[PDB]
Amino acid sequence: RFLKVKNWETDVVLTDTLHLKSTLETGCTEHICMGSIMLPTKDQLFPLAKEFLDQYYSSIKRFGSKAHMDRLEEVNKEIESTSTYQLKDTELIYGAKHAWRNASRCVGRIQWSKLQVFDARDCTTAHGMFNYICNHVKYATNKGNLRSAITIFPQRTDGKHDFRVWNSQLIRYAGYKQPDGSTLGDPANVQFTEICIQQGWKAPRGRFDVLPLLLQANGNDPELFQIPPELVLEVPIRHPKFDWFKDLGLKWYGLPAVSNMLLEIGGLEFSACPFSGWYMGTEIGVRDYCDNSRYNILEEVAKKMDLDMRKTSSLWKDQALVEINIAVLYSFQSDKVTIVDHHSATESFIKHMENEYRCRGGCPADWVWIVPPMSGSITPVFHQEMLNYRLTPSFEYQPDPWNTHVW
Amino acid sequence: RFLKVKNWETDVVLTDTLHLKSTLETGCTEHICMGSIMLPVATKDQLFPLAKEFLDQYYSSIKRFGSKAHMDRLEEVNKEIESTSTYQLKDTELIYGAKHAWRNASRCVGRIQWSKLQVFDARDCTTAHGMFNYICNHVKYATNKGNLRSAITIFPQRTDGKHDFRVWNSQLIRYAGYKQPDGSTLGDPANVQFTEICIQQGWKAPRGRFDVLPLLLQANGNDPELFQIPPELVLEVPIRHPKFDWFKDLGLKWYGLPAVSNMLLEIGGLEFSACPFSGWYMGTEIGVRDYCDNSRYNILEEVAKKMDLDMRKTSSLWKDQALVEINIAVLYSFQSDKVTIVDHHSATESFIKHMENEYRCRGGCPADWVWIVPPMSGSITPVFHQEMLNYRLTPSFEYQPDPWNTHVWKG
Ligand code: HEM
Ligand code: HEM
Ligand SMILES: Cc1cc(N)nc(C[C@H]2CNC[C@H]2NCCNCCc2cccc(F)c2)c1
Ligand SMILES: Cc1cc(N)nc(C[C@H]2CNC[C@H]2NCCNCCc2cccc(F)c2)c1
Ligand SMILES: C[C@H](O)[C@H](O)[C@H]1CNc2nc(N)[nH]c(=O)c2N1
Ligand SMILES: C[C@H](O)[C@H](O)[C@H]1CNc2nc(N)[nH]c(=O)c2N1
Ligand SMILES: [Zn+2]
Repeated sequence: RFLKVKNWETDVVLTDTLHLKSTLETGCTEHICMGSIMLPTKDQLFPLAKEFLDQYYSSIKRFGSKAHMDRLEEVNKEIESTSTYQLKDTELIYGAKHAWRNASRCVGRIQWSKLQVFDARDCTTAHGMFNYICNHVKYATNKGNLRSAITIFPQRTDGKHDFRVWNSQLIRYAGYKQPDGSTLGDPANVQFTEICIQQGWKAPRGRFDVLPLLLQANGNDPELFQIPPELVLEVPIRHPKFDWFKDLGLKWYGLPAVSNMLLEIGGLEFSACPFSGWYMGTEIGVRDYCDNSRYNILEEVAKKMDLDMRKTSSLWKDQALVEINIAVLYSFQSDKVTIVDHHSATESFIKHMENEYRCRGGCPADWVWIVPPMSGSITPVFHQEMLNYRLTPSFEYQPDPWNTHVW
Repeated sequence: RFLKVKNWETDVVLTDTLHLKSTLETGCTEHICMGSIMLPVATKDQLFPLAKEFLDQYYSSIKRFGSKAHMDRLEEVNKEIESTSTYQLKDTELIYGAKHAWRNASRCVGRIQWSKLQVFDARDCTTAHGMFNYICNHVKYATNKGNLRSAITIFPQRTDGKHDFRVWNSQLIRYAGYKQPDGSTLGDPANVQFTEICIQQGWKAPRGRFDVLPLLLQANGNDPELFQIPPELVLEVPIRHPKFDWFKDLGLKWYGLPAVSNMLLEIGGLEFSACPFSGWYMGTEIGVRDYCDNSRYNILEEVAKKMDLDMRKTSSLWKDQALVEINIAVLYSFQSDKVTIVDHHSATESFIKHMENEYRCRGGCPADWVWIVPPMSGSITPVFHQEMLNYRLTPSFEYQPDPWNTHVWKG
């Protein structure tokens, strides 16, 4: 029932009671741990709705009140009638903030309550989506003073009238397969980039081409739109010490904005719910730039640094990795674009965990994702035991739309 | 039931069936994952089934399943259990068992080497002096003047739980730690408690930063006894840096032989409470964990100062910069002194090959991602990108309570 988590650096021990309220399954069993696997009706809806409303009314200290019982009856009647129901604005904002709060893979949750929620449930077309999204982009960017935001499009109905953003993130760089056999730009987006060209996009065919938005309203064919360049804040990447760094031709965008996930609140499913915060430096510097299957710039940078690249044991990869990540953080800070380093972000997360344990009885956290992809053990989260479990409201994965869509 | 694991860098997909053989529990449930939790007498009743399952495994491995030799062995063990409440492993079974415990060790990234283990049978040992002699021989053999060889020494099994053989040291070779009145620590802070016990037992401590601890050895449930490992047997490496001449002036050194001595080895239901085993180091164990953990030697600030890094803000990544330099130094020093060491790039690449092999020949490879991924530069190693499945197979190495917490003092 009660579970302890220990921090092996500080000896601080926390007691988790919040897991007892978990409703979805983890993928693990008593016999096998799947902790490192990336992807591990009318009748159905009323318990889900009831569970959520009870959470909500409890949160505002009105559990079992007249408003509470009356809301539960109103929702019951609407489900009995229409097969679905509608969230109040207050419930929608609560549900969104809590889906972020419950995101066990998110290191930046100390910020969970500050989310700006844009209600786009009145949207009907792809042009309308484009408009909402441009507005979200400009608001969240805030000329470099980034603010966290989510834009919420209409909920799933029969599932043949889905709102979807086909992009994985709102702002990403194109990837093209070449005659040469190699890849120009971002290789993760090769497939998406070719679907855009298939739909009519005139590709500039460069290394950092901001992809068009491809938007699907109400189950219809998706439509292409170019985001106004003045709305896409980009940072040229230079190094505080290495003059040649600027010459590598590197840049990245300021706004990380996940657009392919599903928001689940009280059994209602929001299949188009792009949300954005700001970067931790390592996402760009370690993952985007240095993954083998991404921009893979490690070979080139070590070359400019004149490191000994003959044997892995000179740690040439590791040395270059650090310089690159210094060059991401310096550039963003010099341009006054919000960014956090992995040391600061993980320190905040430990503080957040402590807050959540004392105020809420726990914090679901996925160690495999929380610990940064560089310098793991010099960050405090490495030494922190974490319990992973699934609470709702939640953000969930969903299949890529190009496999699902019926034209 | 067939489970798939994908490598997200290479798209290679593997299929696990071996998990079906797993008996024991992980600590996770359908509703909670405890994958990051560090630590999530036996009767005749329970013993024969454990023995049978082990001997079935063993006889399958040698292609003699269902043979007369197989059947006679099951009979002889069954008879021995009913007669004596326990049984004795044959030498061949003990070797197979110890190698498989290593093969099954899901937290170990060095398992490509599993079949080359040298097994020393010390089941005829009766005294702590006898333990000391066996351990010296293990250390000399494993050390091999810098050309390290994997080894394990196996002392007599648990009987009634009152006559346990134990090595009180967590590793055969480690450095003392001393808490000073001002609250600072001299030497290795991980070993403060153990060092205090040693001193209480009568060890005369030189009270320096790298004092090799004495062995504290318990035979047959008796009170443990102190022994000094002969210093000529303890290979040590002074740490210097290929480019930074001042690095040597930090006065750092480390020992060559990593030798875990506080784990329990389980084979066919038998429990070997003293089974010290050794391999050789991956650099990050020393350079990242031993030197840079805040609760260990904690040398980051001092190195960063000597490097004249900007230490006023974390986002200069001064900690990360110093970290890499320290780890270059550890690898360079070991290689220069011709002492076996593996870097985290090479060890992780070898682990992926081993894992692919194991899935194909064995139907799986239990692996604990949290432990396998190195503590620096995670995602530039191929293991970061490899999905893994963690489950518990026997034979196995298990943790056991520290002996000072459980021992009954005879005085
Ligand atoms: C404000 C600053 C934020 C920071 C620094 C931050 C940081 C991160 C990081 C480092 C990850 C790991 C993702 C990866 O490695 O690809 C992550 C994942 C995640 N974040 Fe946060 N985040 C922030 C804001 C948000 C917001 C506003 C939301 C939702 C409203 C959110 C929801 C999530 C979710 C659902 C994941 C898991 C995504 C997945 O499984 O791929 N984050 N975040
Ligand atoms: C041959 C070279 C070897 C290498 C490079 C190696 C590497 C490692 C590493 C890096 C770890 C994680 C240790 C930590 O972070 O504390 C580990 C753990 C482990 N290794 Fe290996 N190892 C080797 C040999 C062996 C041998 C010979 C055995 C026993 C026969 C063994 C059994 C284990 C076990 C049981 C663990 C888990 C320890 C724990 O949970 O505390 N290893 N090894
Ligand atoms: C909101 C927010 C803020 C922030 N700093 N960072 C983020 C993650 C974004 C940006 N940088 C990486 C990207 N990550 C989001 C997408 N992750 C998918 C990983 C994946 C792939 C395939 C199968 C799976 F099961 C899972 C979001
Ligand atoms: C045999 C071998 C080879 C090798 N390269 N490396 C090793 C690990 C040794 C050496 N370098 C670290 C040390 N690690 C072994 C002891 N670690 C126990 C951690 C622990 C703490 C508390 C609760 C737990 F459940 C677990 C062994
Ligand atoms: C196989 C493994 O689960 C996968 O590589 C994970 C590991 N940890 C991660 N951690 C974060 N933050 N982001 C990721 O994409 C991943 N990938
Ligand atoms: C809390 C967490 O599980 C703990 O710090 C683990 C993380 N991974 C590790 N990995 C290895 N190899 N060794 C360790 O001691 C640890 N510590
Ligand atoms: Zn698990």
